[PDB]
Amino acid sequence: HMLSDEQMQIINSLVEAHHKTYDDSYSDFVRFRPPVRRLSMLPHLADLVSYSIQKVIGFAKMIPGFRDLTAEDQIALLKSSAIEIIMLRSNQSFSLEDMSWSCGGPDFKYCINDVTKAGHTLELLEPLVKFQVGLKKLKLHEEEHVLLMAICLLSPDRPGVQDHVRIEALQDRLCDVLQAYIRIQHPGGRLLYAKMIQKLADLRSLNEEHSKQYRSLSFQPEHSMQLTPLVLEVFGSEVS
Amino acid sequence: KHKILHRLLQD
Ligand SMILES: CCC(CC)(c1ccc(OCCCC(=O)NO)cc1)c1nc(C)c(CC[C@H](O)C(C)(C)C)s1
Repeated sequence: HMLSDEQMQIINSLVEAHHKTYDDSYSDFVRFRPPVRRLSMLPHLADLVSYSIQKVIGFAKMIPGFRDLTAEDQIALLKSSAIEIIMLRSNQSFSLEDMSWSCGGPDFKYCINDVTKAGHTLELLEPLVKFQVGLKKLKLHEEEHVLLMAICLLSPDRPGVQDHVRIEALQDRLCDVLQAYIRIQHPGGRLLYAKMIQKLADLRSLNEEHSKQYRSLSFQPEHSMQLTPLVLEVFGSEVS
Repeated sequence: KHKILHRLLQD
C-alpha cells in the first residue's frame, strides 16, 4: 500500500514533462493565424493543432524509455496516437459550464460550431464533447492525467510498430504506476482505473472518425493548402 | 520521408 522509488520517479518525470510542454498562459495563441468566425476556422485550428503536435512530441521524448525506441517506432507511435493525445490534453481547457474549450481570452474560446468551420461534422464533434465532459467529470489528478497521456502514447497496438514487446513492457510499467497511484493517493477511486482504460477505448473510436474526416478534408487541395507541413506529415499516410 | 518528425525527435 505504498509507491516505490522507481514509480515515484516516473510520476515526477511525467509531471515535469507535461509542465514543460503545456503553457497555462496560452500566450502562443496570438501567433497563430487568427480565428475567423467556407472553412473560415481552418487556418487558426490548423495552427493550433500544429503547435499541439510539437508539444506532444516534446512530451513523448521525456517519457521514460521512449527515446530508447527506434526512430521508426517513435514515429509509428506518434502518427497513430497524436490526435488522441491532443484530445486528452485539450481536456484541461475544456469547461463543463459551456461545453467549450477556453484557451485564454474570448478570441481563443472554441465551441462545436467553430470546429465545424474547420471542416468537421457532428459525427465527430458530438462524441468528442461527450468524451470531454465524461473525462472532465473524472476529476483526474494531474499525475493521473499525465500517466493516461503517456499510457495512450505507449500503446503497442498501433499499425507500423515493430518492437511490440518492448513498447508493451513500457506501457505495462506505466499502468502499474497508475493503478498504485489511484490506490494510495486517490480517495474513492475504486472504479477510476477501469474508467480511465475505457477512456482509452473511446479515443480509438474518435481517432477513427477524425481520420475519416481528415482524409476528406486533406484530399481537397484548396483545404490541404491551409494545413501546416507538420500536420500533413503527422496526420498523413506515409509509412517508414 | 518524415523530415520534420525526425528533426523534432532529435536532441
Ligand atoms: C475541438 C477542440 C480542439 C480545437 C478547439 C482543440 C485542440 C487542441 C487544443 O489544445 C489545448 C491547448 C494546447 C496547449 O496549450 N498546448 O501547450 C484545444 C482544443 C480540437 N480538437 C481536435 C481533435 C481538433 C482537430 C483539428 C483538425 O483535424 C483540423 C485542424 C485538421 C481541421 S481541433
